[PDB]
Amino acid sequence: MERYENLFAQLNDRREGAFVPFVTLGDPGIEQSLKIIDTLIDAGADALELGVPFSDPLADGPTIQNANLRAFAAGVTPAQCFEMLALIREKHPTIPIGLLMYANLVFNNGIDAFYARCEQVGVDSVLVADVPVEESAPFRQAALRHNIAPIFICPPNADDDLLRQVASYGRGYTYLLSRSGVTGAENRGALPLHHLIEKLKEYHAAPALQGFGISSPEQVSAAVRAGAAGAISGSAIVKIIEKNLASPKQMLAELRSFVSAMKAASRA
Amino acid sequence: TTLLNPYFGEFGGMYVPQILMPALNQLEEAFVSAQKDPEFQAQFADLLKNYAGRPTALTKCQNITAGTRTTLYLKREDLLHGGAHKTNQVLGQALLAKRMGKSEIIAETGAGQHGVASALASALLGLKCRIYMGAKDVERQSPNVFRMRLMGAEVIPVHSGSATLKDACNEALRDWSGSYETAHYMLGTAAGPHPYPTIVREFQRMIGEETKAQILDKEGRLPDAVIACVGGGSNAIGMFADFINDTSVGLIGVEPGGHGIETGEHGAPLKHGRVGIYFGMKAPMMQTADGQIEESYSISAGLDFPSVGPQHAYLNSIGRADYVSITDDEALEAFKTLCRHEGIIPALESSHALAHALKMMREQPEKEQLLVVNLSGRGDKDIFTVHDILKAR
Ligand SMILES: O=P(O)(O)OCCNS(=O)(=O)c1ccc(OC(F)(F)F)cc1
Ligand SMILES: *Cc1c(COP(=O)(O)O)cnc(C)c1O
Ligand SMILES: N[C@@H](Cc1c[nH]c[nH+]1)C(=O)O
Ligand SMILES: [Cl-]
Ligand SMILES: [Cs+]
Ligand SMILES: [Cs+]
Ligand SMILES: [Cs+]
Ligand SMILES: [Cs+]
Repeated sequence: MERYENLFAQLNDRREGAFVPFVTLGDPGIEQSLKIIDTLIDAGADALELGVPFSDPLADGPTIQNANLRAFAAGVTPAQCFEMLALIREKHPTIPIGLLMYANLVFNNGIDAFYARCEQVGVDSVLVADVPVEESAPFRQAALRHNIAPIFICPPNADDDLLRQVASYGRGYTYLLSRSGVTGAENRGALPLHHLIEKLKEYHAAPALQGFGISSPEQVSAAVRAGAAGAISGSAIVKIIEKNLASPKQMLAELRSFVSAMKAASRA
Repeated sequence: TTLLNPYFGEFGGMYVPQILMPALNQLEEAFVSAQKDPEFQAQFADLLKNYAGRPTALTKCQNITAGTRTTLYLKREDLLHGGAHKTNQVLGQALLAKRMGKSEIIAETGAGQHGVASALASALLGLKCRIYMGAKDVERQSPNVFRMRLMGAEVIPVHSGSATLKDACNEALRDWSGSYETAHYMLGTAAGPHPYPTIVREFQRMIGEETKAQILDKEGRLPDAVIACVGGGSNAIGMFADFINDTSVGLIGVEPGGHGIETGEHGAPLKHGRVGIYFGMKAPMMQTADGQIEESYSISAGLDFPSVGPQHAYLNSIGRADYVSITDDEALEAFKTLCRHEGIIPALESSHALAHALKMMREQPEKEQLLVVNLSGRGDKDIFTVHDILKAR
């Protein structure tokens, strides 16, 4: 399919950036996670980044470490996540859906089979957090054989060779890291660089989404003004889940208010 | 792009977030440079000799083998400063950190021995050391935690995941992903992403080099086999490395069998796990059917790394090394036997290697065989564990 291409084309037509929340699938349970995700969409999410619970999320700070732990407390498995994904797609035909994976869950019972399952449930992209471009070949090849975009990461100090590789190998969107370190709203990254955003454009890369530390409307607006196609926010969204575990209705209300505010910041 | 091969056959690699690739490339470059630098080599040799106490003895154990055709030597890493082989490679990594201009060290530890080794090297060489340790390990390793603190290291409990070694490994990498510009990650075994399996081997290879010289001196020929326990694989690859090209020398690695392979409660991923990708490497590991990482179990807390170094997986695949397992009860019997018959208290880790050697002798007592067991550490730390079990008997 061409869900990211279609989205960016539509957003470009409206001089608009993308706002893309991250949540952990099945945090804090399957039924509530499905409701959370429907709320994110109704409040204006342009695409989703969805984490499959993993025992050792080594690119994630405490907020998302805790989301994984909550999903495991609810007994959430990758199989259940694929069930959730199929239902999400059945409800929402056009929204781009990206997975945040760790390598072992992809490689576990066969790389090709993993990407085939993604295609079957209607996933659009897969970002494997612990696979650098240098190790990416079997993952990106399998992705493309199954019409899945492999997402690659552009660190803020990326050199020319790396920019060229990320531009060539990735599809769907280019992940623009705001800073070194791990996920977390407590650590704000940078306005990227004209250089990076411009070089990616020069090399015809997939449109950039800035992520890590994005927790406020002002940062979304800033990312888009800098030339990114949009922004990803995870910890700030997950914190609302964490804060409101005992209050599921209030959780959804606060998620709605926050996502609405973040999305508004992306509009021209 | 790298200067050295990051793989051993299919095993190994550099499976880290993109943000950490420059750190690994920097470390590899510094290592390759150091390896060609006679001054670096002389500084390392000086610390090993005058601070750590190398060369370590090679002890012929005559009482243990009486009445058989086995001749058994123990390579005495138990006599190295700190009481285990880990001291060798921490000194080399500390000097690499200095070479690169870094003033801070990060380390992970499970049972605490690597933490103590990292702390002592950092104290000596003027580095600020912070050590990640799963909260459950902190609770159960108060002696080692106190040693680390006395040596001026910061110990940081890790409460995430299972609150054990794998979780400390993650936290170390999370820290490094933000701090690499000023801090070096002093990884504690011959595993993780390239270049660590290579560096740790090269900074442990004096074990086998000395063993070869010592056995030639005493016996006039190479060993029939060298035998070492395998946690993550550092002491074993250190013993094996100099003998890899001596095709007649058997290389035997011993994984912990815990309560028995058939119980599932073991730490033997090389022979009984499944290949996965974790901790920066493709290697056999302890994992669930779905691919979640699991703990290793052994009576010896030092053998609880839930995977194995990729060079071991490779040496196994080509048949250059054989890997076996030894249960808790077998290790305990070897521990008792060495104490009573040789007056040496071995680490319970090392007791796994000794137990396999004792089996080689006992199963075939008229087989002529010259064996060397790597005695990776001393067992003072284990006396209560052994006491408590033997009391409940
Ligand atoms: O808003 P924050 O700071 O919590 O960041 C949320 C990011 N969530 S995500 O799925 O895009 C994401 C993207 C990349 C990650 O690691 C990698 F760069 F190494 F690949 C981890 C998570
Ligand atoms: C840590 C330890 C081991 C196991 O680690 P390796 O990296 O496999 O050597 C073995 N023996 C002793 C004494 C240890 O402290
Ligand atoms: N758990 C052991 C060995 C180890 C494995 N990885 C790092 N260290 C120790 O910390 O001493
Ligand atoms: Cl390869
Ligand atoms: Cs705006
Ligand atoms: Cs000595
Ligand atoms: Cs003998
Ligand atoms: Cs092992």
